[PDB]
Amino acid sequence: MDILELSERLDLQRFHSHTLRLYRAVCALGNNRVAHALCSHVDQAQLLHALEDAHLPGPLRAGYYDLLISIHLESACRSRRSMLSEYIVPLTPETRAITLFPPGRKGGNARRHGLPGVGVTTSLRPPHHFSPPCFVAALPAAGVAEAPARLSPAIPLEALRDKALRMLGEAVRDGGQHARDPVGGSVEFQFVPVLKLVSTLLVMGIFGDEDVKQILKMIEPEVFTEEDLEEGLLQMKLPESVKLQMCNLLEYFCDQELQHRVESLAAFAERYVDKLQANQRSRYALLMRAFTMSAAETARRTREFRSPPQEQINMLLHFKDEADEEDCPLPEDIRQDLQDFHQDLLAHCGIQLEEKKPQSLQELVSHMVVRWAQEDYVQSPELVRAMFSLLHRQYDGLGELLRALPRAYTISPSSVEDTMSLLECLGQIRSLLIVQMGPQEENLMIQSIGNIMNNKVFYQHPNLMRALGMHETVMEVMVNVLGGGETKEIRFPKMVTSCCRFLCYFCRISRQNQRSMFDHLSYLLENSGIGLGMQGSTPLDVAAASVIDNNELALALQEQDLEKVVSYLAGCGLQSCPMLLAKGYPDIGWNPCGGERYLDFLRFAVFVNGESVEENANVVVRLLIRKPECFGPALRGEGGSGLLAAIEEAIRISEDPARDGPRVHLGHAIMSFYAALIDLLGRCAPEMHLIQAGKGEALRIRAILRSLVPLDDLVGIISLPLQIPTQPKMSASFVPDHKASMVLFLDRVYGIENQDFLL
Amino acid sequence: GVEIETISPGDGRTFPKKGQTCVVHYTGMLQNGKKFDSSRDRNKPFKFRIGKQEVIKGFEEGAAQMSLGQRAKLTCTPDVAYGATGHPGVIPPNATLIFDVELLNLE
Amino acid sequence: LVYYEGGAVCTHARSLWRLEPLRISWSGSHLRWGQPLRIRHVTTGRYL
Amino acid sequence: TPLYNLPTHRACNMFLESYKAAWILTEDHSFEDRMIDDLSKAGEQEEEEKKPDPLHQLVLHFSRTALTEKSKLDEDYLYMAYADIMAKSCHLEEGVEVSFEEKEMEKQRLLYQQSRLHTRGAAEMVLQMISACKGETGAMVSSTLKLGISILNGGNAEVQQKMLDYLKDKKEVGFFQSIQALMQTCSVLDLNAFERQNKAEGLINRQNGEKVMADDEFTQDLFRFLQLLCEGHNNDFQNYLRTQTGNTTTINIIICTVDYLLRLQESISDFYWYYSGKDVIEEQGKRNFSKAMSVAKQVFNSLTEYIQGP
Amino acid sequence: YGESLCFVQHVASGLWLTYAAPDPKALRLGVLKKKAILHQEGHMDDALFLTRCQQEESQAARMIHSTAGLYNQFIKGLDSFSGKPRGSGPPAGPALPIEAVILSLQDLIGYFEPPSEELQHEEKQSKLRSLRNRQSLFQEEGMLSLVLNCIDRLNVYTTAAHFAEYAGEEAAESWKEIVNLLSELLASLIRGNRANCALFSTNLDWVVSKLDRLEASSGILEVLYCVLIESPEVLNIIQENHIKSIISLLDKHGRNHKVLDVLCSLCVCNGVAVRSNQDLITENLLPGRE
Repeated sequence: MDILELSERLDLQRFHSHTLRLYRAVCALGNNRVAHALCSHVDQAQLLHALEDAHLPGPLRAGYYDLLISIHLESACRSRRSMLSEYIVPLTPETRAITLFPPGRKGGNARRHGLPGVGVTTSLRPPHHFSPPCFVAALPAAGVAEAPARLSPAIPLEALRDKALRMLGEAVRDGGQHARDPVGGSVEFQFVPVLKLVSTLLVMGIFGDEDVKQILKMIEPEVFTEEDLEEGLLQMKLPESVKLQMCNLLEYFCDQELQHRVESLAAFAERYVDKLQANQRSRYALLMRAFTMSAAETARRTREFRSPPQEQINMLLHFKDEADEEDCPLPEDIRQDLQDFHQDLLAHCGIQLEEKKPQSLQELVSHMVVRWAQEDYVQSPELVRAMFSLLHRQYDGLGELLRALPRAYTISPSSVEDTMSLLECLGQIRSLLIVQMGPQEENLMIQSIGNIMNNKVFYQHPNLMRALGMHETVMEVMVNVLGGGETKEIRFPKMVTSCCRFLCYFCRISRQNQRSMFDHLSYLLENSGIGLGMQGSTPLDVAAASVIDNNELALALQEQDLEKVVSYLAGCGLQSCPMLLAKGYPDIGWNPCGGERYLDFLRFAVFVNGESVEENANVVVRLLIRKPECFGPALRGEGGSGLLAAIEEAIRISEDPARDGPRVHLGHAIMSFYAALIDLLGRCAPEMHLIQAGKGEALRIRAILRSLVPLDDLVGIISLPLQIPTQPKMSASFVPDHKASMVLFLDRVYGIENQDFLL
Repeated sequence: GVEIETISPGDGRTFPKKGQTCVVHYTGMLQNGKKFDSSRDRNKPFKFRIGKQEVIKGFEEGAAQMSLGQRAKLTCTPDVAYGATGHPGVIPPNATLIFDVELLNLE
Repeated sequence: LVYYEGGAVCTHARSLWRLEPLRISWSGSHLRWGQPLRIRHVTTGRYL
Repeated sequence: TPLYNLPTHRACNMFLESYKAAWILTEDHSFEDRMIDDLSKAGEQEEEEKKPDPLHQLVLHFSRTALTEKSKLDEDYLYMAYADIMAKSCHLEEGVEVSFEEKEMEKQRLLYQQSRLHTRGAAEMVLQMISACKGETGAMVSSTLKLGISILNGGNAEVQQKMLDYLKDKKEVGFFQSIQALMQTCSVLDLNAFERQNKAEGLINRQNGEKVMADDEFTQDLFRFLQLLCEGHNNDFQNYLRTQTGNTTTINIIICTVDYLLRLQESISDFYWYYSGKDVIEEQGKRNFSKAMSVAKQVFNSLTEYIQGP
Repeated sequence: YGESLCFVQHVASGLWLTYAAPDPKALRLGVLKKKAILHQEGHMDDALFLTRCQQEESQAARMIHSTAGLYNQFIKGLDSFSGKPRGSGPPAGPALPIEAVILSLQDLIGYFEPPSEELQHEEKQSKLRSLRNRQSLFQEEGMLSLVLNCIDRLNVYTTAAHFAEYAGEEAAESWKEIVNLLSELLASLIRGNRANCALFSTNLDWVVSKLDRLEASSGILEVLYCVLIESPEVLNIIQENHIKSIISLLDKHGRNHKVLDVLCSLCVCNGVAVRSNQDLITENLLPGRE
């Protein structure tokens, strides 16, 4: 039957108004494979025919419009929209010609802003990577992990953009007649579905230069036509459902205006800093090559040549506004230009004080929003929130411009392709975030992470990755997986190690990157549980890498975080960790492998750099021995067995006996736990008589730790031969460099003057 | 293998020898008259390639046994086809395929 | 059994008890000191 | 070489940071009062139940989000901007040769500006948005408290009645529970935290003095709001703070104020037994002493307003 | 009730209530689950003060007790003839309180009804909060396992005319109404309750199996849709069997939009897409045309 018969057969229209919903809800949020499958049921011809049909019922018109949007222009728009906030601008001659441009051509600079959204915006944005839909392909058999996840189905964009403009032009023309028969059920079904398609097309940057001009002219032909009949969409009465959609159209233009402002100022930097660099060379050359003035020119040279580059620019830019003193070794000509540019930015961006028509976007949208709410009591909360979210932005341009600067960055040419391959891999991680973890996503995430790591620029611009949310997104991925139903190690392993590997590699490049990652320590230390980091990394590994050597952040550690590790260590060192028991290992009420790798974090948090932080060593020592069930209490003198007796039976059960299961054997792990404990006690010992001789607290802690481990057993441990050098051995027990943890303990606690210096 | 019944006379001495990319326009319908794929909806020819299949081999030989202007109604059995697994969500497993391949040979 | 559990179960029907004076006629007087009672748990319909 | 041989893109990035922190945001925004001015005078361009343009709708929009429980409060970045703009609609325009005539012009200007908001239900919004925090000490309650001070600055006898009537109308519990919880989370002057700062300064890389107390603006604003509640010897509101009749629980905010003062007194006394031996007070110690004493004065004034009007 | 402390004492024995002070052990993990024992002295700190509950909770407790008694009587009546195929003379002994249970079910359904949306925000939220509190109060003291037992004891019969009447009579007209009222009460108890839906999610397989009942599908679909839309965690628990059963239910009951709504709920979760369910629906519902 004819599909238009559903305008009367309401029994089948309701079912078909929900079948379309299921069509666009089974392939929503990515899933580009199903979107290709749907192209066999609703081909391009049906969608294009339904786009222009005027006899279709109300609900079915909106259903078909959103089905096309959610099949062809959904995955390729969500990725673009999310990343659009970050601005990355190259420094090319094309970008050089770009300026703020308060139009001074044929008139004063305080002219109309010039149709925002038609500029030469040149921020780095990858293409959409569309794929043509076909159903006669071979469909090769490949694994889920190795599957090259499909792209969005393709559709002629030139036909779609030309068509979409035609419907909007006709709709705004047919709306002026106020006829008693809209295209759909009412005016809401006539203007909303077409407006949604236009808004979706705008954010993908598909409309050209003249296409945007037609949209701007049709939206408002009074303030956007530069060189009631043909009235704009802002004039005629519209319901709330249509007012909501037009708030999104104007939102894009405001983002376009902001993007033009930030890109222009960044391009202005290369024009200004080049002059400053040339002037700085001449100023230094004149002052230095002419030394006949005086022999004490160091005063005028230290502040300009023996200072960090941050202080150079900050002091230089502190001029021209310092209460008409200007306090600078900088000329007057270039000083005026910077002030001139600042006034140009202020005039374009809001403040201009230095029945009137708007003549610009910043006043047109502000008056419209005021007019909308004063005409009637707005009912829909979504429109109320959207109205003020748009009005507030236009009443404060400096705040939005200021907030956009931290995400703004500049890059030199010949490295755009290096940045190009990084944004695409970043987008894949962002896209996979809204998808449940799966073998296909897990494999794809690893591939994207691996490409990101050594791409070209992960080391060149660490500050770029400080912004852009590079580390936060990878951490957010880890948080979701690590939650689980009280257990997460079994839940998709081999991926948490890689994400932790990225974070560890992210901290080794810069201190600020390490500083930012240190802020997430409460959660990071909380989930330092099972571990099982035989390869890659562990949740505690990144925590250790955040305080490896700071001398400023190690002092900022609280007391709960340190007291948590030792409390976790006490429980760890009292059980057998039944994971080891799965291999048939003997049962002992103490974890040799778990304890050894647990206190290594404290070894980094108490030995900052060649010293012992007394602000944390005193706290660590107290809580370390506060609970007697720590430091291997079974054979450390607490239980009555003795530390010297611990290594005796350990050797007899390590020298290749057939009394244990198969490289994680109870060998080196048994005796490495105490060696790390000895080292950890050595690190927190007082350095030298600088606190020992003066203060009495240093020796008090020294005496306490001295009583814990008597010198009578140190000589016995060190005197025990390592092993036969020749035939060789492995990581079984008593390694040749094991005579290091005890040696440093002797140096920092007891020392040798005349007695032990002989034996 | 496949059925090579004709619908139009066309011309004969334009067989595809090897290597050259042939241009065909295909309409594909399942049994019971149900239709799933048709390049006429998209107005774009498939631009078939020989050797590097990337397609159903039954469709490949059905197009090979054709020449200029010779519309062929192919009856591909579910052996040289998507197989016992079928295309998920479009082609159910173990079904014959009916094709309406018309070769234009734009090369 | 009668438990002494508290905390999150403080806003449920388990901890609800009603006082039943032996004064059948004038049962609505204030609970005087030393007045005998027939304390009743309502959820299970039982008497302590 | 900081002078030359630096890449142009790196040099441009250095210019962006310096320009942002030096030339931008200097002094010239002055758009807070311009917003509210044209936001209310356009209630009816051509003309009862129709609310002011956003003023009785934007406020009601925020009030609606304060009633949806959600067991938590969202970040709501939109509320940050507007609750500050409305706060600065009277705080920024806060009305040795000040004559009487100019004094009345200032006082009448403030009263009219506060009447621009409290007549639209802004007083109700402050009470609701501070109850939804439920003791949360985030930026949600900092903006609400700041708005509650500007809308109550000088002790308006009208706004005080509106707040008291609303509290005694709903008879709900949680406004005082959040207030009591916010008092307990207030920090005091710390010594061991101060000791850590000295080592760090000896050698970014510092908290810029925001490590000892760091609860400076919020602690004063919480008590300033309480003092401003019963300011003009409001006998009705003074009794309400001590004990609420319609509510099912009594919190006795007055006793809570004494409890915080006790901790602050002990904190400063312990800080006193640190410089007793030394005859020289360091610059860092001077700032910490000023920070604690300034807060202590604000606490003392709040206690006085609970007793004056005996 | 304003911090007026008092002690409770037995009259005959003369003992007093203090802490039992039992052996401390981590067996039952009872933070405060200590038995109250009449003791001579205890620790002289077991004085308790009195607080008054509100009319709403008092009424909720009283109806909980009455409905529990009625439901216990009903389930006893149902299990009395569970294994008694009398045949001739189907009714014998005590009779099921069909009228009383019907009236109680109708009254409870009316009691637990969602508030109308034609009211202002303040009273709408107040009524919603009161409804949630009363629903939680009913849920905690059973009333969910009770109705589950009622429905799964009733559903042992399918024909509803003869094989449902082999163990009863005069209840032929009181079968469909009871089943529908029980389904409606089950739906209304968990309608809009996160905690109740999470607790009820245990028997999702049972709910899915109940779809192909042909007698209670209208209520069972509503319950399934409500639990899916209120507890977006059972989507991972959904297997292929549930999807196939729902599709078969659609094919058995003809074209419907509630089935499509349920499938849409089985689709993407609260902000996270479930590719397993998406592909299952795509490869089941629509390669299977006609």
